[PDB]
Amino acid sequence: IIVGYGEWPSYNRFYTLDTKLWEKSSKGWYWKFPDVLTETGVFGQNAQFHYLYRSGFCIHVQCNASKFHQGALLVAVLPEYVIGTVHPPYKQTQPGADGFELQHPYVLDAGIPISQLTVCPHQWINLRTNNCATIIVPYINALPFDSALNHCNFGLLVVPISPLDYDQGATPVIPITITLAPMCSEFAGLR
Amino acid sequence: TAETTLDSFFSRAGLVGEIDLPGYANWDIDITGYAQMRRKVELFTYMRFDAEFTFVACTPTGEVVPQLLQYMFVPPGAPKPDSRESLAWQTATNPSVFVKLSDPPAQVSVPFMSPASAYQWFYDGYPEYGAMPNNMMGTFSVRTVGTSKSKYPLVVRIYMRMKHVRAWIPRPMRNQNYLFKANPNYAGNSIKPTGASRTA
Amino acid sequence: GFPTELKPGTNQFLTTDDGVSAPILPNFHPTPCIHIPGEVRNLLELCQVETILEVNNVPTNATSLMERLRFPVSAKGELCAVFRADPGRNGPWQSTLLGQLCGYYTQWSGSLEVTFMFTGSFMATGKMLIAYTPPGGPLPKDRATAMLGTHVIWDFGLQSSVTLVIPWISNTTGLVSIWYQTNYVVPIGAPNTAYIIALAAAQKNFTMKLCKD
Amino acid sequence: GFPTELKPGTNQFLTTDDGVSAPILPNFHPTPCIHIPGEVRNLLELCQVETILEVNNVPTNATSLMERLRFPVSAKGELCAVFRADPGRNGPWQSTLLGQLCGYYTQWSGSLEVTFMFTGSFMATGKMLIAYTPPGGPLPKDRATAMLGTHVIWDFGLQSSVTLVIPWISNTTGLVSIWYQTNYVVPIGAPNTAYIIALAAAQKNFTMKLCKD
Amino acid sequence: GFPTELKPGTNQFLTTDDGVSAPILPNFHPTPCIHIPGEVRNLLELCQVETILEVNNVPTNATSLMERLRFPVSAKGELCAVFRADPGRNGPWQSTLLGQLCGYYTQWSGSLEVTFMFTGSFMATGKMLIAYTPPGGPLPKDRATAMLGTHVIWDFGLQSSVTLVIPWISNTTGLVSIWYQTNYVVPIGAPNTAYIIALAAAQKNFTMKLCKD
Repeated sequence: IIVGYGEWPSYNRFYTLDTKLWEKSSKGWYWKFPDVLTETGVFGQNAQFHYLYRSGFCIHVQCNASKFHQGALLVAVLPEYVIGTVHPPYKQTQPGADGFELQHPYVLDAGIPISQLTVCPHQWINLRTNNCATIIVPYINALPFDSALNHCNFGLLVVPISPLDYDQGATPVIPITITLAPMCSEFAGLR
Repeated sequence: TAETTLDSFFSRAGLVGEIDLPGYANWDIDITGYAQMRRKVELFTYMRFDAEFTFVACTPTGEVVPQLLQYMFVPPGAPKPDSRESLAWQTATNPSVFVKLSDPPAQVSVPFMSPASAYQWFYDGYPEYGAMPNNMMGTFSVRTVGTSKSKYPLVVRIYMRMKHVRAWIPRPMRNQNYLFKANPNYAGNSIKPTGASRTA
Repeated sequence: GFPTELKPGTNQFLTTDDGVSAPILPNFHPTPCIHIPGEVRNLLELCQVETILEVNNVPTNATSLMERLRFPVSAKGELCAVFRADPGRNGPWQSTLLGQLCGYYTQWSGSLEVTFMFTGSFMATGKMLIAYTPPGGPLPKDRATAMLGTHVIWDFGLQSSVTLVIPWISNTTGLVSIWYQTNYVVPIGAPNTAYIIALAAAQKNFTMKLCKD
Repeated sequence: GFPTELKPGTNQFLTTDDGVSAPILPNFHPTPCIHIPGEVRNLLELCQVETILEVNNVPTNATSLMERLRFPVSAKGELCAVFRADPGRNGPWQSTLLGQLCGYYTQWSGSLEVTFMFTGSFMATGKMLIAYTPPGGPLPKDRATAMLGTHVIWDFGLQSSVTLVIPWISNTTGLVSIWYQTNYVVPIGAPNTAYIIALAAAQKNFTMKLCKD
Repeated sequence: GFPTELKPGTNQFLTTDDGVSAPILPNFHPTPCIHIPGEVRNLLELCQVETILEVNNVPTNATSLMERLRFPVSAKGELCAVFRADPGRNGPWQSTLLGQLCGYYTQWSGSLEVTFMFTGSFMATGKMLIAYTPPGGPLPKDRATAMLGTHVIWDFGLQSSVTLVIPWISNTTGLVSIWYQTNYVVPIGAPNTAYIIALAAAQKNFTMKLCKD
């Protein structure tokens, strides 16, 4: 496990999002947190009927690939990941539990280099080394509580650093599974 | 190690904004006024610092004239002056400084103004997207003391130095050219590599 | 009263002077600071994080800038890639955060640490030679003289990532070259080209001086 | 003599500076202060006093300005009155001393305490629903959803005054609505209309910052 | 505030004033100093080293300036050389480091120490009289009165170097003359001319005052 910034979240089940099909032309995907869980589940039922909110997260990413596929994935959390357009639309700014595709993974839709993401809590998914990457992120904000609907704490970025390669005949799509479990969640202001 | 501390990294007062009075002007406090300092502050996500401001006023030719000036600081939430005789000038809750151009430059200190616990440079949400609401430090308004029109043209330079800098959540440094002061968008068609290239 | 005289250098404004000035709001209490996780106090902590080193900074095309993060290894005693151990000067080290922070300072000195990551099929095997030449030495003419210096023999059938530690740098610079010790051997049904990712960082003894914009 | 230099920021006049100045009458003795009863040291004491909240700020006529201090209750599941829990913004809270002192400051935060007083005949009975909706929530569509939130059921046949405590406010705001739980029942010979007086105050944890004229 | 008045002599710039001024780089750390061998703290150490005294400052020709470092002794009661014991004034003492540093000061006082070195064949023998005359005394008319004063009888068949200590000098000056006590006797096959080298220095009690460019 990677404990983000060395702090365990302080003061509740696994959620499985849609699988993402990693291909030869894939550029990357990003999910906005906790907006990814607002629309779905009992957790998202509290988010839309409460004023304030605070919670950590336990993001777990898995890739199901054989021994004849190759590639590397960089999974990293970026607190306050603001999008920079070539204003963004709503669907691009806060995509639901379906992420969005990066059009410019080099600048990461924010004018910042992909090469320097390792300064953030991250793990490498190398298909010949491991298929799992789990990151424990605490609550990060300037205030103890914040609105879950109008503000995203961080954005989980999953970018193919090296393209997926395979021989013709093998499965051309590698599913990517993300399982996130809210940890030390709090709510207030029942509306 | 003592060289690379945050205080040393963010010391060395830099020119933030120049004011021309060829009879008053408002200058909203903005650290980004220093041209090369935005890319330095964006390297973290949160900040908490106190600022020292220095006002060096002179004519466009740099010559020093015997004129009285008033710089008033309106804290966040206060209304701005709309003319040279507005009632906002005499308000006691907007601190002022009266200094002649002969005296050494005025030097005032402004503490941490944000209602939050840190200045945040990226808002991943709405209060219009990306509008960090509680990052407003205040405003500095400059006018020449007097009712009639002043006899000299003035240029006012502002130098700001942060003390007691604290930072959080480091992030990758900007590599693309900046386009707008508020949102971080770039030029997609004219996208460039981080550095130089070679042939092999 | 108390007799004093103004020494030379009064009424001057030194933009580096750290004298305490009068508060504009004496009665103001700023909001007390809370514990935000991940507080940084020294930039050396941000210099000691591994970061992608664009060794393959050949392409400049807009739709293929992403190909610079890694350099290919595919199908004997040949030269794969070569780059200088120069964090601050122009070149591949511009991409890493250490090489970007070196542009904010004038002098730096210490030990580097550059790791490589192999991104091939699990059934792919082979060996590669990573040699470092001290400052002044030219690029070796072949693997025979490349092995004589400081080097590591990296086989990626067993270990997928190796670390090469640059002994010492300061602001001629050292050279790092990578050689095909053995050809690229792969089974039937596995991709015939692979990639290597270079992650560069600084050791605990790296320091900087003379901050410069 | 003792060597000093004038640092930048001398000969300036900061209107907030608290430096001690020379007395104009050094030999004067001001008359010693006596104990006058009712000395106030902190304005929070003046903020913690209950004060009439003009919920019924509909009329503006000169001869009927006195009708704003109370709102009528007279002759089932209807809406009596609604007001925002916003001490500083324009509205009913302008009348109370807390809401007037909020205009002298920029930021405030804490818990309120709004009490109601029923001013009907002793033989008059009935029930009324006082619901508070957290910030963001809209006005309830009916008493059925008004009861689900935070509320008190106020019957004035037994108790003539009730207190509703607003949990927390800061500078969207909360809503307070009052509903007819049951109709107004009165005996023969007693007046068929009554009035309710709202007295609003601040708890012990209310504070203000950034004084502003 | 604290009452002071500017005493006369303020806002002046005295080029000899040693007042501490504001650093231009407060956050700079200069590189720590290492132990370089041969550290000098007082110039008197550099004054206490023996140094060639060009007694034979007769020639000025470009190709023969090297002949001034020594004066010849070759083939009875005659005068060899004479020079003044004046480190600072113009003359032979300009060549020594003591006599060059005396030009940077106005006043000096103490004891000198002038040694001679004979540079003849090992089989060459003879005697020479080195007499010192106190200040005021004229040059002696002959060796008979030269011996009566302070003198040493130097024979170089036994000892090849002798030291003459000047008692005391200050800024009339003393005289040092060298006489042929006996003729120059040499065997067959050895050179018939020899040379003497004068090495002059200062004792431990030499001091200087009033530094002057």
